[PDB]
Amino acid sequence: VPAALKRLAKYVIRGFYGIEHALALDILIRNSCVKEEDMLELLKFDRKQLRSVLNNLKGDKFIKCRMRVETAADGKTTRHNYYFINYRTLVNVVKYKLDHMRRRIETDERDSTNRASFKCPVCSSTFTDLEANQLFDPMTGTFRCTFCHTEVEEDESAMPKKDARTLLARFNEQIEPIYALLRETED
Amino acid sequence: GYKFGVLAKIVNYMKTRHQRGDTHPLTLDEILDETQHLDIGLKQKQWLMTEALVNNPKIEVIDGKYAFKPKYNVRDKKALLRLLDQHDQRGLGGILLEDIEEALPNSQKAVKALGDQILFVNRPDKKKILFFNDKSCQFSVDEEFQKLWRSVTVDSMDEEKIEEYLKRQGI
Amino acid sequence: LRRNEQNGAAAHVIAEDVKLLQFHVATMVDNELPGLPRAMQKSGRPLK
Amino acid sequence: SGLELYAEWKKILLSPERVHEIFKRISDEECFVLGMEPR
Ligand SMILES: [Zn+2]
Repeated sequence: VPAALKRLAKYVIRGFYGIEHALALDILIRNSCVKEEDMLELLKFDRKQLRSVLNNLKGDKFIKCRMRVETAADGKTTRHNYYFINYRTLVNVVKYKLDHMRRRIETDERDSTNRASFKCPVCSSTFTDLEANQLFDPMTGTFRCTFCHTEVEEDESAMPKKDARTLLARFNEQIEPIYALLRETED
Repeated sequence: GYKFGVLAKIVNYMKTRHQRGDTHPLTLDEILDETQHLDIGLKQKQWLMTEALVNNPKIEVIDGKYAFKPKYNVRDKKALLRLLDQHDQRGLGGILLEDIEEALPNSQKAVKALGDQILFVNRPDKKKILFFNDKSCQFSVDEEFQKLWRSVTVDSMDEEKIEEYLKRQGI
Repeated sequence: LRRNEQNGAAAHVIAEDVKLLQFHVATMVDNELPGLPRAMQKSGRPLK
Repeated sequence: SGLELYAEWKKILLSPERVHEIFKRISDEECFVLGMEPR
């Protein structure tokens, strides 16, 4: 268990994940194998909230879960749960959150362009340059929706796009340092 | 029943003494005289002394005379901070704010003096649990970033599809 | 469900919400499901 | 059990999205074997 893997896990979990979950990952770090009931006792949190967090953790398979059955002295049926962190699974899952973060941003901008520029207040809906020019009549001499009978301005569309472009640059700067840590891991 | 509520009354009297502020430990017989426990049998008192007084964590024994432990409860905000740090190091967990309040006067002012170093979490019973902050590592998370995080779900992603995505992206 | 996922609501909340969504969709497709409750119209008359 | 699926080998709930992704991974040629026209 080289210290580099532990450092990667600690840095990623502490910087780009939730504090309440990091609390449980701390127990996972402390001990490789822990009872689920012992994890509860260490966590000191309500069963319902813990089970919600555990369902999220099960979905993301951050920590692998196994089921063990043994016979108690009393003889009553007992169900025992074991959760333990797996580095190989964790590395891919984390990298995966990271990677799809970018696909989202690319889709957002693909959508910004997808939106139509023409928009008409009386109509209250977006209009394709196609529909606008067809609605236009050569005899009248001005383009204008046939239906609403008011001029169309495209300036309103420009504003939100500019705002999003600024956000993307900030995201790149904030996500810039974790990549070096990832590189140290691949080392 | 017999010989249980009397012990409870003694322990409550000890809390009343501590709201009084008399740090000096007191004799059990004198406590009985103050609490009108003379009527009770002596043997029950002896059993209490031998077993229950030692079992009670709040109670302490000094020079053959029994009284609370002035060390157990918090007395100064700096010691509260140090205790929180030690608890974080050893994985003890946070301490109940009601107990800290009855322990320390003006505990709320103590927390205000802590400020950022101390993290308080609400509880359905209104009890406040306190956790020391980590000085070594400090990180900032922005709400938009947390949202961009939140949408994406690996649970949708199937494990084989995971290793496949890495292999596809040529690394 | 969209708002719950947006807020990162409890996993059990989302699970029960998805269960109810599945129930509603399956009931709309067919209201005569085997061994499942019938969706009334707030008046005791099963929906068609 | 009613309108929900359980996969037991231990035993876990099978959400619709898992089956959706598995079916997407399935190839067109396998559809002919399964007697379902892919197009
Ligand atoms: Zn118009």
